[PDB]
Amino acid sequence: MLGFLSARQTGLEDPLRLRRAESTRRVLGLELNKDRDVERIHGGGINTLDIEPVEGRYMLSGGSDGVIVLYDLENSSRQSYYTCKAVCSIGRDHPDVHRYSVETVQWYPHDTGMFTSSSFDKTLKVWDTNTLQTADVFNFEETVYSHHMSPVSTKHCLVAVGTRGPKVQLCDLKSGSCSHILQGHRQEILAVSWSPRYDYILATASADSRVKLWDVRRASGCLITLDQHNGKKSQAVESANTAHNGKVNGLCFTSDGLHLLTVGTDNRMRLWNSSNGENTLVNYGKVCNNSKKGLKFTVSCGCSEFVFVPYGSTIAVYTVYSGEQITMLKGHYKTVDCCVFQSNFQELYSGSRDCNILAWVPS
Amino acid sequence: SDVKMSLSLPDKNEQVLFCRLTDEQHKVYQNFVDSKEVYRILNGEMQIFSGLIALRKICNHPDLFSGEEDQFGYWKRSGKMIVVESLLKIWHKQGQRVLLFSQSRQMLDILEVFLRAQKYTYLKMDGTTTIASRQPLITRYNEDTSIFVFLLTTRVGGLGVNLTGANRVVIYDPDWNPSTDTQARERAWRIGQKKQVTVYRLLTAGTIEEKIYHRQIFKQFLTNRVLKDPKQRRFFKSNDLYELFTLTSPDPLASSSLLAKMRARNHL
Ligand SMILES: [Mg+2]
Repeated sequence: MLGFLSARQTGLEDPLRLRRAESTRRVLGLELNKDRDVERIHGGGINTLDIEPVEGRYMLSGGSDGVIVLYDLENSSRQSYYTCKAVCSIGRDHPDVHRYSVETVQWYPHDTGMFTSSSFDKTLKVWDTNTLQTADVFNFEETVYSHHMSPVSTKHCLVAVGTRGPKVQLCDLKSGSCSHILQGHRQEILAVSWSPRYDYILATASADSRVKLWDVRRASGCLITLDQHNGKKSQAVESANTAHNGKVNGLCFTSDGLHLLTVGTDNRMRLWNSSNGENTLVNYGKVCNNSKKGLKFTVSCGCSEFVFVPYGSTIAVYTVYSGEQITMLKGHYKTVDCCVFQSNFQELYSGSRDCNILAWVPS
Repeated sequence: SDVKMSLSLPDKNEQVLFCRLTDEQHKVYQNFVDSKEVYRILNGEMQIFSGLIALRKICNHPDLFSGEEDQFGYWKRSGKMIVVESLLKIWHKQGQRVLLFSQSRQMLDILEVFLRAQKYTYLKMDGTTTIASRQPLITRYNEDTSIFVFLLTTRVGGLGVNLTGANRVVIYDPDWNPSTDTQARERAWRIGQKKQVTVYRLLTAGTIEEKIYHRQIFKQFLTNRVLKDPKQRRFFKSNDLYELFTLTSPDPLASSSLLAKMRARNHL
């Protein structure tokens, strides 16, 4: 590493080299945090986490008990040991608390003054973070499994919602219009994710073992349907062209948005060319998941790319483009529901059914 | 209105005459609303269509009980036909061309007979005329001004044809759909109309026709609520119930503008 510093000082290597190499080295040295703790407030398992995209300081967490906790991750104390204190809380005494489990919570991109939370109580609530009051509510005829706002859209502010209905709802923040729907799936839509690269590209994964990419501006259904075999087993499109041999319960675009990682209940993760949906045939081995709802997993950013997938009661870290298994982060006592990656310091926060949020820091 | 100044259209008027049932027409209407069929309709036993269509026919002209100069469809037995006779006389003495619409083909035939009874040179186009001759006919009426009145059914005479040669337009019978009447009345006020046009929409006062006018005003308000503005005044003239069987003859955003819109919409 002194070689890295010397090369940076002498201009031999771009500082990009040291930055990304050290980010990768930090991610590889991920371990149970020696001096860090997260305050425990959820009475039930944490189903979702979200660190705000700008300044990466505050973290939302939705629990199976319906409460939403807002933590400050910064060590505002002077000690080397600190607990990520809870700033705010939609608790059981809040007038607008979710009646059932919160399954997805997401900070509004471009601004930390608002966030959103969807629950199995058939509601997507939009909260003002300052007053901590519901600015808007979007009711659905069937329970919400996931939702996502575009991390890129300066123009549109649509929330793509996947419920147990076979339709992907698009709730417009502007002129409150939840009527827009996308047809083409056949069972519950367990995951939805906007492309970080393209403004109007949305990937949706449903229990019909299919993943569809939509240009929501378009009037002609999905753009691409992901196919495991790319055409080896080709059939008229009524039941073929499946992404997995089970329910596809997790989506994650890579950092650049040029590839898509789909995890399904066939104990398989697959990497897809996001421009034509071709399977890249990256192996990843066997990725154990049996979750009946959406599975939240994230990818690394700003490194020389990693994907952190909940794997039983562990976090499996894989190399996205080679599939090589890095490691198992092993500190949870029950199945891990979500993991969210802090890209500023290569940190990880994992929420599981054991009512714990565990922080993994580079050693 | 946003294009009229930039298009040099002539002036328009949209008068709505409330015609008066004649003694015989009023008698037939009163006998029908006192009949047992309407009583059964109001009890839900029969469909409403028979009574509705019968009342519309009676208001158009008493062709139910076809009563020399007492032939079928004699103009003096219907008030709207009396008003039409007066209007046609006035307009003919003013050297103008008239566009006479009707919802009913039978009423169009009655109007045609009344027009031959006068010396007016007419020209008819309804659903029975061969399609191949329809555009020719229109061109004829647009070309030579010797033809005075253009008889039309609103379903064929309306709906996209150009009849700018016509100067006056008279909608003889209201329809349940406002849009039928709107397109019929815009058949004349179009690009190429070099003369001031007026629309005379005939309704029989205190009859089913006035109730239909109310229903279609309500429909037009509902349409304007989403087409031109959402501040539309509520329809208060009537409750629009099933008592139209009665005769009542007169005499990137920075999350703050977006959040403000969210706050304002919920407050509504
Ligand atoms: Mg046209």
